[PDB]
Amino acid sequence: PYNLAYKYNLEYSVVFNLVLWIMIGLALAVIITSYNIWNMDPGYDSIIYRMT
Amino acid sequence: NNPEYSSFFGVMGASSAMVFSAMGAAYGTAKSGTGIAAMSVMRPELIMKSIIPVVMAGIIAIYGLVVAVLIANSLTDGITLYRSFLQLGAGLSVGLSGLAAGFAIGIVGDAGVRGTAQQPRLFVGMILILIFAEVLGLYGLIVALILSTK
Amino acid sequence: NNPEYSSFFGVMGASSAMVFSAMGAAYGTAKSGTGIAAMSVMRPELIMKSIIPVVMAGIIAIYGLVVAVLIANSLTDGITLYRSFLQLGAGLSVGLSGLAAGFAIGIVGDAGVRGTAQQPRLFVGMILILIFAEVLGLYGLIVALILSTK
Amino acid sequence: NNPEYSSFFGVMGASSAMVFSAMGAAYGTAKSGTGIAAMSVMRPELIMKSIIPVVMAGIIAIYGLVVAVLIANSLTDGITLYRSFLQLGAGLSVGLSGLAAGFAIGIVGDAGVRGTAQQPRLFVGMILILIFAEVLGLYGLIVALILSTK
Amino acid sequence: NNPEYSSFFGVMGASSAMVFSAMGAAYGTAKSGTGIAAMSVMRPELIMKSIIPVVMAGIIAIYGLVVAVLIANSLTDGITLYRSFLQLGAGLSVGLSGLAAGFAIGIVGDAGVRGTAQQPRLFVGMILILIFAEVLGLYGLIVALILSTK
Amino acid sequence: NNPEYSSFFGVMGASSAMVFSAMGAAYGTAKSGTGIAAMSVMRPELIMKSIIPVVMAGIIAIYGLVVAVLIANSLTDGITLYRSFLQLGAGLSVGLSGLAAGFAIGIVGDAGVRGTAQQPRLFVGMILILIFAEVLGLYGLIVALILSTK
Amino acid sequence: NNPEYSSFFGVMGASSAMVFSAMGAAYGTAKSGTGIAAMSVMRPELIMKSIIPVVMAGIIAIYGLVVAVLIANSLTDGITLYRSFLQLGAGLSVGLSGLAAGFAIGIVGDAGVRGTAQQPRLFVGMILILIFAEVLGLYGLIVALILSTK
Amino acid sequence: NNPEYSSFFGVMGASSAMVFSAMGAAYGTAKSGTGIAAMSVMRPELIMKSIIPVVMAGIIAIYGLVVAVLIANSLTDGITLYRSFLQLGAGLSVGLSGLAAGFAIGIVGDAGVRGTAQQPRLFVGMILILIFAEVLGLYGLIVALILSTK
Amino acid sequence: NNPEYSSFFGVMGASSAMVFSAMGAAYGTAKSGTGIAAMSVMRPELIMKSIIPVVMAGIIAIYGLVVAVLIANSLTDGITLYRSFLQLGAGLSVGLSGLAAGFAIGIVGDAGVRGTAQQPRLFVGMILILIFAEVLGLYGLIVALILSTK
Amino acid sequence: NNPEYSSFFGVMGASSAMVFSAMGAAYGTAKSGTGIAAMSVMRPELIMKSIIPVVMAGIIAIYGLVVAVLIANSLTDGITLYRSFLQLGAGLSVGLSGLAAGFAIGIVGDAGVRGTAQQPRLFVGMILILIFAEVLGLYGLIVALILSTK
Amino acid sequence: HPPVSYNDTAPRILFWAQNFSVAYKDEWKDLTSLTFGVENLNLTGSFWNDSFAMLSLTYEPLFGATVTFKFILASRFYPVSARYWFAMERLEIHSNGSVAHFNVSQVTGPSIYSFHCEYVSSVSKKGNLLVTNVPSVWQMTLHNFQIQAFNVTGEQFSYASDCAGFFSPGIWMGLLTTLFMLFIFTYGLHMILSLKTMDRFDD
Amino acid sequence: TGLELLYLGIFVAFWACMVVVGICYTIFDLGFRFDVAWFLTETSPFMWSNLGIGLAISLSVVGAAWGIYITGSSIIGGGVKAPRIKTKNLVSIIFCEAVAIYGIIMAIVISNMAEPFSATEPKAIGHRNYHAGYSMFGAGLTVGLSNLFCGVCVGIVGSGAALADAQNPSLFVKILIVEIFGSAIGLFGVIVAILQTSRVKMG
Repeated sequence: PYNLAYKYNLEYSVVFNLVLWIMIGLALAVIITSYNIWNMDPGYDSIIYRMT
Repeated sequence: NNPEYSSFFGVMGASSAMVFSAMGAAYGTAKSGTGIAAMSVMRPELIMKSIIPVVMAGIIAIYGLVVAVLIANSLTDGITLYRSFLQLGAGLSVGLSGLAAGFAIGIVGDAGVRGTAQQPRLFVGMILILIFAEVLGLYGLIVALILSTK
Repeated sequence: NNPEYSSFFGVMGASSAMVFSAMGAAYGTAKSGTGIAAMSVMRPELIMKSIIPVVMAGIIAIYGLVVAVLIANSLTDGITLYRSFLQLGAGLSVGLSGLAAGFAIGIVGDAGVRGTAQQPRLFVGMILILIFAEVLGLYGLIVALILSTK
Repeated sequence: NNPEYSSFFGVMGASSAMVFSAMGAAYGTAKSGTGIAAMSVMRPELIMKSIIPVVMAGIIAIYGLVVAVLIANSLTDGITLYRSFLQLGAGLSVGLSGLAAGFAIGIVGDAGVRGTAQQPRLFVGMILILIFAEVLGLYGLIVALILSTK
Repeated sequence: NNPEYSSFFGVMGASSAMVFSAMGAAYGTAKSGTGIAAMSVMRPELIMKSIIPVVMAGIIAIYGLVVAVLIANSLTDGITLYRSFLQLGAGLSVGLSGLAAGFAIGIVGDAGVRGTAQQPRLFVGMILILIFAEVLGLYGLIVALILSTK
Repeated sequence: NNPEYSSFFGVMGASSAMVFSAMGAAYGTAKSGTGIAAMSVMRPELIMKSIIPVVMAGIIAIYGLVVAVLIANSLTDGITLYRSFLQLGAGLSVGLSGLAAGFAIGIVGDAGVRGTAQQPRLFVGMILILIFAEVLGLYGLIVALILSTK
Repeated sequence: NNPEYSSFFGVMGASSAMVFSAMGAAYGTAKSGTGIAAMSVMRPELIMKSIIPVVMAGIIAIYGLVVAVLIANSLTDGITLYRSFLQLGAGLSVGLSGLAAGFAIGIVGDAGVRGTAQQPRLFVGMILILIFAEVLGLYGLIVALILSTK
Repeated sequence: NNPEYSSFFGVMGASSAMVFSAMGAAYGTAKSGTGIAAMSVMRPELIMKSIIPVVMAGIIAIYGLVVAVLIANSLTDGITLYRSFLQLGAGLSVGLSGLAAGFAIGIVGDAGVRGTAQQPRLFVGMILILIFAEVLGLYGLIVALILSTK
Repeated sequence: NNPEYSSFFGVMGASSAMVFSAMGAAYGTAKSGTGIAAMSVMRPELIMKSIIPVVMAGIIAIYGLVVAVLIANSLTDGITLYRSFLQLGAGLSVGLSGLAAGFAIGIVGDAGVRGTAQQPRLFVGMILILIFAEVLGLYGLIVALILSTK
Repeated sequence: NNPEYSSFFGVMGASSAMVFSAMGAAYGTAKSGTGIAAMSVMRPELIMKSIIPVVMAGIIAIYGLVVAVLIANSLTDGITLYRSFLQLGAGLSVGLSGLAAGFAIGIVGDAGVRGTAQQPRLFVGMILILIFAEVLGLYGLIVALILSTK
Repeated sequence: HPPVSYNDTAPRILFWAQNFSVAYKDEWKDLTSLTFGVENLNLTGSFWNDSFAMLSLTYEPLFGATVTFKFILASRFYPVSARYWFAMERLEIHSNGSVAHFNVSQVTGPSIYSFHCEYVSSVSKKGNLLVTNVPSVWQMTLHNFQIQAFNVTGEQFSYASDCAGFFSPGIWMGLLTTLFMLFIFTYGLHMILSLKTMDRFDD
Repeated sequence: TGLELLYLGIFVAFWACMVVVGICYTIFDLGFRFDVAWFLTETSPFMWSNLGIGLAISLSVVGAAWGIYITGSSIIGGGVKAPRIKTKNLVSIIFCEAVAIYGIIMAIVISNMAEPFSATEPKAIGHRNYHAGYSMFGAGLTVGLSNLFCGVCVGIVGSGAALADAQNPSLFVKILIVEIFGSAIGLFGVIVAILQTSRVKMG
C-alpha cells in the first residue's frame, strides 16, 4: 500500500466554498418558506364562532 | 474509484422519501382530527363524509412506499454515485412534495369540513379541492419513478 | 479531468424546482380553499367559479413539471459542468417564482372570494389578477426552459 | 481492511431509532394526561375507552426497539462499512416516523377525546383515525426492516 | 488565465435576477389584489384605476425577464470569468432593487386603495407616487443593463 | 501506541447518561411539585398518596446511575477505541429516554393531580398512565444494557 | 500578473451602492406614499405640496447612478488589487449612507404630512428637516467621490 | 515528555463543575427569595420554616466545592492524560446535574410557597418533595467522584 | 520547553474575571436602586437598612478586582506552560460566580425590599438570604485562589 | 526581536477601550438625559441636582480616555506582542466595565430622578447608590491601569 | 512506477512522482519513463546524516549536456510545539557545466508525515517553484509530488499532509470582510424593516 | 418574535459548529492547521484602509439619521398645538449634522494615508503597511460607533426636551446642556482617532 492517497476532492479549496454558498442559499429559502407556511394567516373570521 | 461513501446518499434518499412524506401525512391527520372531532358534536352525520380526507391524506404515505422500496431494492455497495445521488434527490423531492400536499390537504379539508357542517353540498367541492393536491402528489411520484428508473 | 459533481447540479435543479413549486401550489391551494369553503356557506352557487384559482394552482404546478421532466430528460452521467449549473439555476428559479406566484394567488383568491360573496361582478378583476399570476409563472417557465437547453 | 471508527454508525443508528420514538411517545402521554383529566369532569365512566392511545404509544416503542435491537445485533467493530450506514439510515427513519406518528396521533387523540366528551358515536371514528396514524407507524417500521436485511 | 466554473456566475446572476423580480411582483400583486378585492364591493368603477399597479408589477416582471434572457444570451462553459462577474453581481443587484421597489409599491397601494374609497380625486396622488417608484425600478435597471453589456 | 485521547468518549458518555437523567428527573419533580402543592391546598387527603409519580421520577434517577456504573466498569485508560463511542451512545440514549419519561410523567401527573380535585376516581387511571412512562424509561434502559454487554 | 477576481470587487461596489440607494428610496416612497394616500381625504389641498418628500426621496435615489456609472464605465480587469477594493468600500459606504437617509426621510415625510394636515404652520420646519436629510446623503456622496480615485 | 497543554483538562474541568454549581445554587436562592417574600407578608410564623429551602440552595455549592477542590488537589504538572478526561467528565456531569436540581428546587420552593399560604400542615409535604430534589445532586456527586477515582 | 505566549491566557483570564463580576455588580445595582427609588417615600426609615445589599454587590466587585490583581502579579511570559491557563480557568470561575451572585442579590433585593415595605420584621430573613449569596461568592473565591496559587 | 506588525493587538485595544466606554457613557447620558427632561416640567428647582448622573457618565468616558491614550502613548513599531496583549485586555476590561456602569447609572438615575421628583429628601441616598456605580467603574479603570503598566 | 529511495544502512529518503518532464530550450523531456524502473542512475552526489543531507539525481549527457538536480535537506526546530519539521526553498541545476539555483514554492510541514502537491514547477498553472528573476528556458513539471525527507523508519510513506490547508485564504479575505459587511447590513435591515404603518388621522 | 428568534437560531448554530471544530482540532491531531500567523501574513491592508473610511462614514451617517428623525418628529408632533417649540428646538438637528461633520473630518484624515502596494512577497515586505492599516480600521471603527451612540442619545434626549418644551418653554434654558456631554463623546472619539493616525505610516 505504502500509504498512498486517492486525491479526495482535488482543488477543494473553492468548491467547498461553492457548496457552502449553495447550502446557505437553500437554508435561507427553506427557512423563509417554513416561516411563512407555519405562520400562514387564513383570516379565520366570521364563521369560527358557529363551529365553537 | 467511486466517490467516497456514495451509497450512503441513496440510503439517505430512502430516508428522505420517508421523512417529509411522514411529516405531511402526520400534519394532515393532525388537523383533520382537530376539525372533525370538534365539529362532529353538532352534526356527526357527516362522519362518513369526513373519513374521506383521512384516506385521501394517506395516499401520500402509499406513494412514499413505492419510492422507498424502489430506492431500497436499487441500493448496493459499489455505486459510482451516479445512481445513489439520484436517489437522494428523488427521495428529498418526493418526500417534501408530499409534505406540501398534506399541508394543503389538511387546511382545505378542515375549511371544507367546517363549511359542510352547515351545508352538506360543499362535500363534493371540498373533495375536489383535495383532488388537486393529490394531483400534486401524483407529480411527485412521477418524478420519483423517473429517478428510480433513470 | 471533469470536475466532480458536474452531472448532478441539474439533479438538484429538478429537486429545487419540485420543492418550491410544491410549496407554492400547496400554500396557494390552502389559502384560496379556506376562503372558498368560507363563502360556500352563504353562496354555494358560485363554487364552480371559485374553483378557478385552484385550477391555475394546478397549472403552475404543471409549469414546475415541464421544467422538472425536461431536466430529467436532459441528464446523463457525462455532463460538462455548465448545463448542470444551468439546470440548477433554472430549477430553483422556476420553483420559487411559482412559489411567490402561489402566495399571491392564494391570498388574493381568499380576498376575492370574500369580496365576490356579495357581488359576482368582481370575478372579472379576480380573473384579471389571477391570470397575471400565471403569466409570471410562465415567465419563470420560459427562463427555466432556455437555461435548461442553453 | 475496513477503516477504524467504522462502527460509530451502529449505536448512532440504534439510538436514533429509539430516541425520537421515545420523544413522540412522551408527547402522546403528555397530551393524554390532560385529556383524560378533562374527561373525568363530565364522563368519567368512559375514561378506559380512551386509554387506547396510551397503548399506541407503547406500540410505537415496540416498533422503535424491535428496530434498534436489530441494529445492535448486526453491529461489530469490523462492520462492512456499508451496513453501518444503513443502520444509521434505518434508525433515523424509524425515529422520525415515530415522531411523525407522535404529534399526529397526539393532536388527533386530544381532539377525539374532546369530541367524545359530548357525542357518543365518535367512539369508532376517532379510533379509525388513530389506527390510520398507526398504519403510518407500521409503514415506518417496514423500511427499517428492509435496511436491516440489506 | 480564466479559472473554471465560470458558467456558475452567469447562471446564478440570471436566476437571482428573475427570482427577485418574481418576489417583488408577487408582493405588489398580492397586496394590490387583496386591496382591490375588498374594495370593489362598494364601488366597482374603481377597477379601471386600481389595476395600473398590476400593470406595473408586470413591468417589473418584464425587467427581471429581459435581464434573465440577456444574461442567458452570453453564457457558455468556458467563459472568461470576467464578464460572468458582472453577470452575477448585476443579476442579484437589479432584482433585489426590484424587491425594494415593488414592496414599496404594494404598501402604497394598500394605503391608496382605502384612500380613494370616498374621495375620488386621490387617483392623481396614487398615480403620482406609483409612476415615481417604478421610475426608480428603471433607475436600477439602467445600471443593470450597463453592467450586463460592460 | 493507542491515541492519547482514548477515554474522552467514555467519560463523556457517563456524563451524558447521568446528566440527561438528572434533567429528566428534575422536570418530572418540577411538574409533580407544582401539581401536588395545588391539590394539597385544595384538600389534605392525597398529599401523601400523590408522591408516587415522584417515586417514578426517583426511578428515572436510578436509571442513569445504573448505566453510569456500567460505563465506569467498562472504562479503562487505553480503550479499544470502538467501545468508547458505544458508551457515548448508550449514555445519550438512556439519559434522553429518562428525559422523555421525565416530562411525560411531569405533565401527566400535574394534569392528574389537578383533575382529581373534584374526582377522586381519576386517581387510579392516572396511575396506570404514569406506570406507562416507566415502561418508556425501561424501554430505553433495555437499549442501555445491550450496549453495556458489548 | 494581478491577483484574480479583481473586477469582481468593483462589480460588488456598484451593486452595493445601487442596492442601498434603492432600499432607502423605496422606504421613502413607501412611508410617504402611505401617509399621502390616506391623509388626503380630509385636506386634499396639501396633495400638490407633498411631492417635496417624494422628490427628496428621488434625490436620495439619484446618488446611485453617479457612483454606479463611475464604477460601470471605469471598471476593467487589469486592476492592481488596490482600486477594486476602494470601489467596494466606497459603494458600500455611500450606499448604506443613502439607505439611512431614506430611513429618516420616509418616516419624516409621514409625520410631516400629518403635522401640516392639522395646521399649515409646521410645514417650513418639516421641509427644513428634509433638506438636512439630503445634506446627510450628500455627505455620503462626497466621500464616495473621494474614494472614486483616492 | 507528556503532551503539551495537558493540565487543563483538569483546570477547566474544575472550573466548569463549580460554574454550573454556581448557576444552580443562585437560581435556587432566586426562587426561594421571591417565595419567602410572598409568604411572609401574610404568614410570619412560617418565616424561619421557609428559610429551610435556603439552606439547600447552598448544598449545590457544597457538592461542586468538593468536586472542584478534589480536581484541584489531584492536578499536577504532568498528567497521565487518563485522569484529566475523567475530571472533565465528572465536572460537567455533577455541575449540570446540580444545575437541573437547582431549577427543580427553586420551582418546588414556589410550589410549597403557594401551598402553605392557607394550610401550615403542608410544610411536611413541602420538605418531602424538597428532599426528592437534592438526591439528584448527590447522585451526580456519586458518579463524579467514581470517575475522579477511576 | 514552554510554548511561547502562554501569558495571553492569563491576560484574558484576569480580564474575564473582572468582566463577569462587573456584569453581576451592575445587575444587582440596577434592581436594588430602582426598588428603593419607589418605596423610600412610603417607608423612609428603611433607607438606612437598604444599603446592606448594595455593599454586597460592592464585595462582588472587590472580588473581581482582587482576582484580577492577583493574576497581574503572577503574569509573565516566562510561565512553565502549567500556570497561565490556571489564571484563565480561575478567572472565568470567579467572574461568573460573581455574575450569579449579582443575579441572585438583585432579584432577592427586589423581593425583600417590598417584603420589608409591608412588614418591618421580614428584614432578618432577607438578610439571611443576602448572607447566603455572599457565601456562594466566598466559595467561588476559595476554588479560584486554590487554582491561582497552585 | 519584535515580530512582524507586532503592534496590532494594542492598535485594537485602544479602540476597544474608547468604544465600549462610548457605549457605557452614551447610555448613561441617554437615560438620565431623557428622564430629567421628563421631570423638569413639574418642578425645575431640583434640575441641577438631578443632572449629577450625566456628568458621571462623562467620567466613565474619561476613564476610557485615560486607558486609550496610555495605549497610544505606549504604541510603537517595536512591540513585543506581550504589551500588545496587555493593552488589548486592558481596553476590553475597562470598556465593558464602563458599559456595566453606564447601564446601572442610567436605570438607577431615571428611577432616582422620578423618585426625588415625588419626594425631595431621597436625593442624597440616590447619590449614594450612584456613587457605588462609579466605584465599580473605578475598579474597571484600575484593572486597565495595571495592564497598561505591566 | 515504484518509488525510489536512498538505501543506506537503512532507507532515509523516499520519493515518487507520477509524471516528470524537464525543459532545456522550452522543449519538454519526460524523465519519468527513464526513472522509477531504470536501475542505473548516477547518484554520486548523494549524502545523508541526521538533519544534514544532500541529494543528487544525475542523468545522461542529453542534448550535449550532463544534467543534475539537487536538494539540501535540514530539519528545523519549531518551539511552538517542540516538533522537528521539514522545509525546502531551493533547487540547484547543473547543465553544460553551469550552475543555477531555483526557489521553491510553499513546501513545509511536520516531519512526522510526508508531503504532497498536485503540481510542482515554476509556471503558475503548474506549481510555483520559480526563482528570483532567471526565467530560464527550463521547466520542472512534476505531477503527483511525493516526498518524505525525514522520519523514514520503513519503505512505507507516512500519510501525506494536505498542502492546501483546509480552505483558500485568497478569497477567505473577501469572505470574512464581506461577512462583516453583511452583518452591518443585517443590523441595517432589522432597522429598515422596523418600520410599520399608522392608523387613521385625527379629525 | 419569530424572525429574530431564527436569527438567534443561526447564531447558536454558528457557535455550536465553532465549539465542535475547536474540539475536533485537538482530538484528531491537527498540527497547528489554523496558523494565525499565516492568516495575518496573508491578509492585506487594502481591506483595512477601505474599512476604516467606509465604516467611519457609514456609522456617522446612520447615527445622524437616528438623531435627525427622533428630534424632527418630536418637534413637529409637539408643534401641533404649541408651534413655538421649533423656534428653539430645531438646533438639535444642526447638532446631529455636526456629529456627521465630525465623522467626515475623521474620514478625510484617514483618507490622508491610503496608497497601493502591489507587492507579492509578504516576508519583510510592507512591514509598516500592516501597522498603518490596523490603525486605519481601528480609527474607522472607533469614530463610527462613537457617532452612532452620540446620535441615538442626542435623538432621544432631544425628543424628551422637545416635548417638555410644550408645557413650559422656559425649561429649554436648563435642558439643552445635555447635548454637550454627547458632543464630548464625539470629540473624544475624534481625539483617540487622531492619536491613532498620529504615528503611523506604510512602508
